[PDB]
Amino acid sequence: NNELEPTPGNTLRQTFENQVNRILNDARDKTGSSAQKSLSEYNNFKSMVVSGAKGSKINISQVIAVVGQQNVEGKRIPFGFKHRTLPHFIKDDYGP
Amino acid sequence: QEKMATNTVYVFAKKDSKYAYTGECRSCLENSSRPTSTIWVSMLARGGQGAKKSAIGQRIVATLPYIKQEVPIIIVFRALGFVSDRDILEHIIYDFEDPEMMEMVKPSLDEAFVIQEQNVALNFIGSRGAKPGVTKEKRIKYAKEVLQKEMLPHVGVSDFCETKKAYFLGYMVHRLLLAALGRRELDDRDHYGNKRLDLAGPLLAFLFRGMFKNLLKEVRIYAQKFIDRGKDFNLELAIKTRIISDGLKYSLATGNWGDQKKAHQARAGVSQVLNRLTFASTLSHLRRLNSPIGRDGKLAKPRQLHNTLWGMVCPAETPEGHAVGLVKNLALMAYISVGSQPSPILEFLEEWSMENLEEISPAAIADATKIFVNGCWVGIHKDPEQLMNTLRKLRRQMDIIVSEVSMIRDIREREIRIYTDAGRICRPLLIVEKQKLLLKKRHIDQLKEREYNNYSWQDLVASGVVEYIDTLEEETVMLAMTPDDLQEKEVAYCSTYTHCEIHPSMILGVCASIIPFPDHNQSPRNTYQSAMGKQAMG
Amino acid sequence: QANQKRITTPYMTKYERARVLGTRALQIAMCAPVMVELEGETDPLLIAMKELKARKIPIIIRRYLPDGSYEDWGVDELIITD
Amino acid sequence: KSMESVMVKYDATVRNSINQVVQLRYGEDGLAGESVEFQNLATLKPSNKAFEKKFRFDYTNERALRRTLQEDLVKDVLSNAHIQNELEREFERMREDREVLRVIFPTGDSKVVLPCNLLRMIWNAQKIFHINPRLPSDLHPIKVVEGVKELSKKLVIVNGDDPLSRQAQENATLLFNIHLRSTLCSRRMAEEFRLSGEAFDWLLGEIESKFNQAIAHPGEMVGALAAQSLGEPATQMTLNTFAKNVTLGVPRLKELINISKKPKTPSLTVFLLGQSARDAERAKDILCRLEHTTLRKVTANTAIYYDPNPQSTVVAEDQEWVNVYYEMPDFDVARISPWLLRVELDRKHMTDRKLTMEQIAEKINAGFGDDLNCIFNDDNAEKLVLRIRIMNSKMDDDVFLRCIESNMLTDMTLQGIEQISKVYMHLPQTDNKKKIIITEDGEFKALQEWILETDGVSLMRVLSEKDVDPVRTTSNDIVEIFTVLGIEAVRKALERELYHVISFDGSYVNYRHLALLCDTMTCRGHLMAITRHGVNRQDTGPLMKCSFEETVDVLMEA
Amino acid sequence: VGIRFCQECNNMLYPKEDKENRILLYACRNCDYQQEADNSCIYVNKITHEVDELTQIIADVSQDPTLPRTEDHPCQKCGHKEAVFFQSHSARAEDAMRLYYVCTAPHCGHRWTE
Amino acid sequence: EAHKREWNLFYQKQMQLRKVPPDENCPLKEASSRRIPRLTVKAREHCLRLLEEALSSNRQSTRTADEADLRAKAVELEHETFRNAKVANLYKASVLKKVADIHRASKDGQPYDM
Amino acid sequence: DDEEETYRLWKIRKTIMQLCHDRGYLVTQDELDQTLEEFKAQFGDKPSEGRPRRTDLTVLVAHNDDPTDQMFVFFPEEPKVGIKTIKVYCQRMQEENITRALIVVQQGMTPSAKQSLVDMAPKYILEQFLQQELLINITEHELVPEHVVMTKEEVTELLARYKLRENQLPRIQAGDPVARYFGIKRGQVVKIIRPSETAGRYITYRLVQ
DNA sequence: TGAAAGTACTTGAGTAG
RNA sequence: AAAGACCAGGC
DNA sequence: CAAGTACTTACGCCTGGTCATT
Ligand SMILES: [Zn+2]
Ligand SMILES: [Zn+2]
Repeated sequence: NNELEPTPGNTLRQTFENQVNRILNDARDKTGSSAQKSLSEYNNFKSMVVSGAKGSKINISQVIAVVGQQNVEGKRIPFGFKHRTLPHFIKDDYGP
Repeated sequence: QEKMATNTVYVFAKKDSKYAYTGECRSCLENSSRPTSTIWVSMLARGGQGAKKSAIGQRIVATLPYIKQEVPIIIVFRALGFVSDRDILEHIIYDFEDPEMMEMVKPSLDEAFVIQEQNVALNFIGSRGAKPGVTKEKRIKYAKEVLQKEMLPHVGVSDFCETKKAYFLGYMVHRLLLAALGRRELDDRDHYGNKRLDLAGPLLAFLFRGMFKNLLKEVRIYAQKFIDRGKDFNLELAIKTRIISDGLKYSLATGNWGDQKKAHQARAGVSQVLNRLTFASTLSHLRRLNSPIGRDGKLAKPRQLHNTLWGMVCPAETPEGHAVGLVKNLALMAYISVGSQPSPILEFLEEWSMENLEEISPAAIADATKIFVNGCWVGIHKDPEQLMNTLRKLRRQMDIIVSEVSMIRDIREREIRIYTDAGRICRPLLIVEKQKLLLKKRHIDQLKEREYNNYSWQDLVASGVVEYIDTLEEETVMLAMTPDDLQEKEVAYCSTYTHCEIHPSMILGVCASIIPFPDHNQSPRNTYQSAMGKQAMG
Repeated sequence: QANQKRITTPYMTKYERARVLGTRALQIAMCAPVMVELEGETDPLLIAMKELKARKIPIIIRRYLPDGSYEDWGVDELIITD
Repeated sequence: KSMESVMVKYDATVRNSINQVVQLRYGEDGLAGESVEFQNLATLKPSNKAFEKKFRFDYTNERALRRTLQEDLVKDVLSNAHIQNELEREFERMREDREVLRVIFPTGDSKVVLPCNLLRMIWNAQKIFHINPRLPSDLHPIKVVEGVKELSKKLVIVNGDDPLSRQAQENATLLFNIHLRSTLCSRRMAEEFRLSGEAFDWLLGEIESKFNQAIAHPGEMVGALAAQSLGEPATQMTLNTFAKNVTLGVPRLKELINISKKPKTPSLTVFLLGQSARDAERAKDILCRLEHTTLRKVTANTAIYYDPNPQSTVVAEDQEWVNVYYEMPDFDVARISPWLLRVELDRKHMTDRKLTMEQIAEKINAGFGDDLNCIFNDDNAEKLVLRIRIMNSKMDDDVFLRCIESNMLTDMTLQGIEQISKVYMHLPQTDNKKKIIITEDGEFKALQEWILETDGVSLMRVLSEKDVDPVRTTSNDIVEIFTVLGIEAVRKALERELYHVISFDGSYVNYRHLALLCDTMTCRGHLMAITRHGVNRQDTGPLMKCSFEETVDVLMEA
Repeated sequence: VGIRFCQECNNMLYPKEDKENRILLYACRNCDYQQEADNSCIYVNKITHEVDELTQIIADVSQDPTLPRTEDHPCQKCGHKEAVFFQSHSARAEDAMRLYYVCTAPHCGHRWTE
Repeated sequence: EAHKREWNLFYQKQMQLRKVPPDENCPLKEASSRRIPRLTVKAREHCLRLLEEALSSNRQSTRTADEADLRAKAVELEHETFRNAKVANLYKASVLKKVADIHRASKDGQPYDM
Repeated sequence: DDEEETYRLWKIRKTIMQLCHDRGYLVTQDELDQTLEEFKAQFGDKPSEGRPRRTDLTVLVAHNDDPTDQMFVFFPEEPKVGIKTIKVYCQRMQEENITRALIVVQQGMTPSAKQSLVDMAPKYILEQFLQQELLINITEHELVPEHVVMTKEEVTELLARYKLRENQLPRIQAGDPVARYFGIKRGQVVKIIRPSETAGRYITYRLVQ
């Protein structure tokens, strides 16, 4: 509806992409925080993450909470097909 | 072996070249002769030539085959007998009521304002050839031969075909102008609808054409050296069977595709040895695709997994190392079109309305769709939706159109492309009519009794239930992943599904289908397993 | 340069220690006299390290200063890092 | 292959294969990187009052002295004025050294790499000799002062009695000496650590021993070590760098190493001096003085009309003000040229750049002389229009006006510095780009100021611009810093850029390796790329060049 | 604004001045054809290209299955509820995300932006 | 840089081929000056008359003092406009802006203060 | 406009005064710290058809050690300095028997002018400085360390202490901005004092080649 | 279909009696 | 058996 | 003195099989 002003230094489309990436990354961060805070003190994933032997917080977040945004060339999954990412989607679907 | 899809117009944009937008067409005469004789139509950047370009970037030029330097496009058009600039524009611009395209093409006309006759234009082309002729007649004859035979042979190579060549050259310039104005997306590089796979058929044909040419050359040499004496001539003695036998044998054995004497210039890595460590390895080797691009390239784009590989190439199976993304493996359902002569489709189109390019006024082409068959522009049509419905009906019932023929209706660009070319990669998708599958319970009932009922896959396809969809018809197809969740009414997302997938597990290839619960793994681990399964032992 | 005016590191570098041990070990393996008493050790490297600790190696390291002059430092003069 | 033969000679000078001095002392301090460790300066940061309270050794209290020192030492300190003068001299020296730290370390980053760990060794001295902090010590503060002086004389990197060598020594261990004076201060040793005499002597001994063990070992092939220590992090760094876009990773390392003249993102960071630093409007105004804004960035649309007579005004909505202009003694009586170029300028771009039509007219008249008419709307109207004729009274005026319009819309340079595509403007969040100052209380403080990151590089023009800080406006292209500033400036800039590309991921490469690379480039007087042109250009031998990318060519030349 | 062709050879007409009559004449260069002009505008350079996209859109895109459709926005002409919407799909889209609607049902073909 | 000099030479070569004291009582400060090229003294008189009728309208709308000191006021205003402009077109633009400002002040109803 | 030109002239004079001071020439404190308002008041303000004609801006300085050689910084009015102006400058220098001089060009010098400037190299050393290069003091930049012109006795001591041939020292091109700032010819050595995050101070020496 | 960047070289070139 | 090319693969 | 061109270089190691030429 053209209610989004273009952020200084970026065009409208890049501003929208930044907003979407911010929302999805915030969601991934909060979901991962919730998953980490829900790990039992006996958890082997948590034991290895706190030990630092092999693992990371994002690994627990992906194996429990959400895998997250998938990026190709630093942007979201590009519109390889004609205005659609896969045939199963409608054209100009920028949804997550 | 992959190759760019011939007989198509692709408008690219080089990064820093002297050309801004370049439309290239690789033209082959139904694979009957010659590898390919491409044609370029570029737009000469923004920097002017001193005193002619003073706008945003103009002066369309044409790079013809067997011409040392570039030729302005208007000269090429006039060389085909279209002297008047209105006729040339009518071939280029389809509706003069759009002043922007006219403003974009005007400086190209201003470049060729000097040349104003057919013969002088042909001389202009000829004098720039490989070796200029001493006289005017030789230059004209050579220019005509270049224009007819080698420049765009797929549209035609028989004399009077100059009007068809003019229309197709105008189509290339029109695609170029669309890209320049921005009304068309620049054709995706790695888009898989722009790629054809040469299986053993086309490759052995490519070698056999050369070896038969050689056998004929040797037999003609033998006969000529035996006819100066004038005694007699014997074919059995003159024919050297070693040519065909040893050429095919060497090309399949060593892997260097071509003549033995040209090993360095020949393609290598084709015709490998079937690795027999594991059964999965044998299957993966028999179903493998090889992008011919050099493995030393540092550009990431030709190695990335394009979206168009969905259901055609395994998203996971690719060898690690410097050959990643360039050696690919087929999905389970992928089928490569074997070829079909496009005589019935042309006959049906001519009989079922359609107006050929010769017998239509150029002003009527703006509002009509353009029917392409195997890339050659066969004509225009006024009621396109009915044509697509009828063509789909024919293909489903498999009467005039074989099941491997693809039909695409570019609605936003008023084009219809029909492909019978061998090498297209297609997958079988269930047909969705209204919001329900055509795959009713009766079909599964007859397939459960597959034995002693003579009901097979071909009966299922011939009953209009499943349909082959290639990569560039998959764009105009809205696909339901599964029926039980997408066809049914809910908070509606799409109510116009045109096909449905049998099972989304057929995207994965042969070696990646052994992975249990692959959707839970990280994808690189699936690639590592795809590599490792061929090395397993059994 | 002469014995006086030695302007270099009084400490024995790790490379100097490595090469002096190697050369002395080869000398010992080649039936050279051992300056320190040995408690039944038959490894020439071990004898060499014993001599180095006891500061009884008959070797003078010639350190070439970049101008071309050289300083000769006896092994006994330098202070072992270890 | 650039620094394979670079080593530490027996005079502790780092030299290449042709005995060319690269570093006078290896890593500027003469100590190998295996022994150094992170330590805090403990004097750089704290305020003047805190510095005094923590290091002064107030000998006048007579109450805390007995609580911190044994009975006899308190009487000695209070009675003897020589001890008092030594203590005051120590504190004044600490104050001078603190100013030296502040000039050496602006931004107040106390984390430094120094050879021997003073705090850990003082802890070990406390524990080994069973120091009881609850009880007064038995160590004369003058013993601490004299001991640190003696250790200072005993810790030598550049030896000799020569005044030149004396100054080189004082420089090579200045940072460590300030660290020793600060940590081993009399006040800190009598109040905080509370060491004893034997513990203090042992501490001096171990400081000396560890410092001597740290000194670079002559024969250490420093060049190969530095090359490998910059290549090992290069393996792990991502090839991609991804609203400013600055290239990082292997591509940025490659641009720095090969002194590329055409980096992907030639940027320029610009600091504003006066009120423009703290004001958004003035910052935007200076930015409008920097970014290049040709006529195309301001024109709405340009069209050539046929206007046979000025009174005709073929454009209907352009009569009124026109008849205000042509009711004057102008050149209309002569054959005023009929063709007109009408340029409509966009209001949004006009008010974003604080431009006015008067200034565009001035630019047109300056770039095209008085022999070209340019009469404009004088704004205050719904449409911004400028009507230009070619008054002269064959190159017919239509084609000439087309070329004139193309030239104006391409290269009229209405405003700003050319080759500066886009100038941003933002308030930094990280502390490195803020304005670090020293308060009145002597404390380091960071003031947030407007800065401008510019794509495109024109360093000299931006530095010359009014209200732009010359002491802080730097760029990131090595070649332009070399051309504008010098070879030492390019040395420091290349060190900073390499540090950025390496440490963007939190990784750490010791300063001496970066220093040796940046020196082996900027030592022969010109920016020597680490490539076949510069490794094979030097005055090395044919056999050393023949191992690096040329072989037969080098041998043929030799 | 556009291109005006000659009536005899159909080659392009270039602008010219009639000195004796002081009027804009489109003169031909392949021949001697001269025509009185009415536009009085040789050239237009719309660099801002504030082009409305509705003229480009073709109503046949209404029968594209892949495009999305809303029943919430009815057509202004025929009042038909269903409408197929899509973005610009062309140049100048890097700073434009407005939707364009084409009405469904055969023979309406109405198109509008909201 | 080559394009700059090339265009400069082209413009010079294509444009080159294309090529009184105050009477008695001119109300202008340093009227015998030529800091603004091609600014005829008659042009200065005409601009002064436009300013003077503007001042007359301002008098009719705001009741200024009289014409005797309005002469000196116009002298000062024209001299200031002269010192704030360089080329003749710029002078005309500046006087137009000033007369527009004078009209704005007259329409506001407040006296035309300094 | 024209106040921009006056700001440029004031900043050029400030930078040239700092440049003369750094070479050791006798410049007053007020010459080194003169505000823009003070400069306009002293030199008339507007340069175009005004009191400062870019002549009379020339500054004559004398070295601290010997007030005989002196140094005369010029200010040509021609954007493209030619043979005639440098010739009259050299004549003026000779009449006062002053040796070293600067020529602060506006845009550039003609190739013949440059050849003539290098022609009288041992007789009268005249240097060239673009106006743009003099709008900032490059030595005041944070990246540019402190350069000090070493005397012959100091260079002899340096090569004695480290036992170095002069060509073993690091080099610095004579056209480097800082070398041009101090007017260092081939043969001199410049001491570079820079801070280090690992030592505190590292005095390098660079030989001008 | 889908390599690319620094340094060469390789050419034509360029104010008064 | 030899070095040349190619191919596949391991880290 | 610019505009044009051509040249050289592009991770390390390791395993097997195949083939044509000798
Ligand atoms: Zn005509
Ligand atoms: Zn409708």
